[PDB]
Amino acid sequence: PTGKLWRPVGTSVATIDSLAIVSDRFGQYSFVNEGMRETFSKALFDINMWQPLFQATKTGCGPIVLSSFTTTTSGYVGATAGDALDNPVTNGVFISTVQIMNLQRTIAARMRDVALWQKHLDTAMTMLTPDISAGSASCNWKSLLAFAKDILPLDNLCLTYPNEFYNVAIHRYPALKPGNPDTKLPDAQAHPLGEVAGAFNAATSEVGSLVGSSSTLSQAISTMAGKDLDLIEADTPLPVSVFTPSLAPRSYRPAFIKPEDAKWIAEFNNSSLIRKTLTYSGATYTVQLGPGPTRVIDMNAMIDSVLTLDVSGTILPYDTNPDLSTSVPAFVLIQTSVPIQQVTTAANITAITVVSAAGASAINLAINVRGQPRFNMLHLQATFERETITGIPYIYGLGTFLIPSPTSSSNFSNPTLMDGLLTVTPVLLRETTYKGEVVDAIVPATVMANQTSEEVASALANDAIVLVSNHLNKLANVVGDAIPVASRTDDSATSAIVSRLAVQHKLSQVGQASPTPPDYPLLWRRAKRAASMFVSNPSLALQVGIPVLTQSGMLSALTSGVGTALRTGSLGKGVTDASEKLRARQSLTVAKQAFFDQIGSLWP
Amino acid sequence: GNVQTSVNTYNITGDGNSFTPTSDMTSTAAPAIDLKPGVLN
Ligand SMILES: *C(=O)CCCCCCCCCCCCC
Repeated sequence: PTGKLWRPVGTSVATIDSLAIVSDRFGQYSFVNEGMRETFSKALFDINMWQPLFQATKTGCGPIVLSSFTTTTSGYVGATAGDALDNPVTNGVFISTVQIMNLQRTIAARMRDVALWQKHLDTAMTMLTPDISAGSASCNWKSLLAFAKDILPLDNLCLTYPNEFYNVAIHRYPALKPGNPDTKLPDAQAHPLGEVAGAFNAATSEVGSLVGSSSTLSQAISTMAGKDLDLIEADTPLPVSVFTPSLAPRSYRPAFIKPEDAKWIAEFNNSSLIRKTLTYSGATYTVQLGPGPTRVIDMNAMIDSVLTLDVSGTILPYDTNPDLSTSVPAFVLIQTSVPIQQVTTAANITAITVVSAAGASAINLAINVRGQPRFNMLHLQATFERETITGIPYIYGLGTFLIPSPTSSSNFSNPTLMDGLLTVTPVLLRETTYKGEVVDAIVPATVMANQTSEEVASALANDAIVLVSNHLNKLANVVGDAIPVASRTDDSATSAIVSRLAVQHKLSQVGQASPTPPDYPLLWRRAKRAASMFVSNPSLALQVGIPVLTQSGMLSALTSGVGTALRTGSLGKGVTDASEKLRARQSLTVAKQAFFDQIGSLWP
Repeated sequence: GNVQTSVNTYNITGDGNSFTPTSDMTSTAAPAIDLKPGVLN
């Protein structure tokens, strides 16, 4: 049973309506199921432990028995009259609301009390590493004590109550074994209150540490089910939400990104220059679109973000072409009639809006750093919005210069300030971008081995690629973490892949002389580096031309392997290299024993 | 370390005590008590 206890308000006959939460002057009795007593007992148990320090310091008020907050009522206990009717409990143990209040504020008040002392006990305890993980190692008690008698700073609490803290301590450190009163010798065994827990944390030499290897697994299992690593290369529309894209604002360096390497950025590849004009704040400036191609951020295929083009440390040659100086650098949109990459001359450019200029010309924004005047780090920045560009077939964001007077000097300059580190930040997660279009769902499998070397590094913050990369990255840490894809152990991961290579290379051999019986020693090893190359750089699985990894099978395969692989690790997964791991722990205890030996001499 | 006597069953400077870690019993109280909503009830 569970929930609050109910009782037949109509008396005797208890039906699915003659019940009612048995409330009263104390609040409502909620049932205390077996396991929920484990907690409140485990919590109180950790407080009772500090008994010797509560009396010493006259705080506290006696040991806290959980049997002081409960009661022994009886009735039907459920979550609702209907279902509570199927849990007739007699003399169960319930805790009334007003009690659920004290057991709370008591464990809270006492928790402070101890939390404090417990902190002093520690700066003194750990102040001599009472924990080794291979074999033993003593340190003659006299010295030890006479030593901490020093180190411990005058405001601890282990100097005001030595054997009032010691008695608390003995129950937390199975290192300190108190000398028995009637034989005046230790005990071999150490009996700290955490008897079992402390036994099951020792780094057992057979397998690393059960508490470790156990969690590193349940931890990975969490992720595997959580983010949705499963279904990682699913071939079908998936809401961007399914990718929980967060804290995702990637930055670049356009005016370098080739147009074909990333759809969201077209260029004005035209013969001559395209000097246009525009009255901005009265003054008339001339946008240039200089000698080179001047790659500009396209506006369509640009998920309403927060574009913030930073222009700093980048050269600013106002020294040579004086034409450049005087011009306030500024991010400006450019609506063109004919599609760009077909826009020849000025009459082609519909209009030009200065979405964000920089007050003060190019001769105050400068700063000489050895001849080559740089740009005082400043951030121009628009706030592009999907629909503010409705209809408008062609429009481009360009972080240019806005020259107040074009001249012969700036005839080979080309004032694109795009060489600066631009940082787009998708401000509306629901919508992603792929191959130049804005969508609401991705098709994972499509984005695999479909980008090129740099059609990946040139991805646009929160676009399929960047999403089908953030995803693999989780799955990449589950294998990297739990599975042993980094040793000659032909693990579950590199194993799922090997079975694909076989089934694959086996049918490609079917029909024709079949002169080559499948290899296997070579297949195991080829798939080992395939699974390994993945854990290594999760990204690669997106680039066209990557051995194994990019065939449709793998990944879809890998994950579902790694999947079941985590759901069976056992507990002693740590047996892997638990030999050198062990031998390394003995190595430490031998060096730490060496320490105790000095504590033992210096302070005799 | 001044002698106490009864407050607690053990004297610190008491006869034949012994600091001596054993890789076998890693000292530990109770920190990870579960209280999260679903798990506490
Ligand atoms: C008398 O108090 C002399 C000092 C000896 C003990 C003071 C505290 C240092 C040793 C701690 C023992 C309890 C757990 C560390």
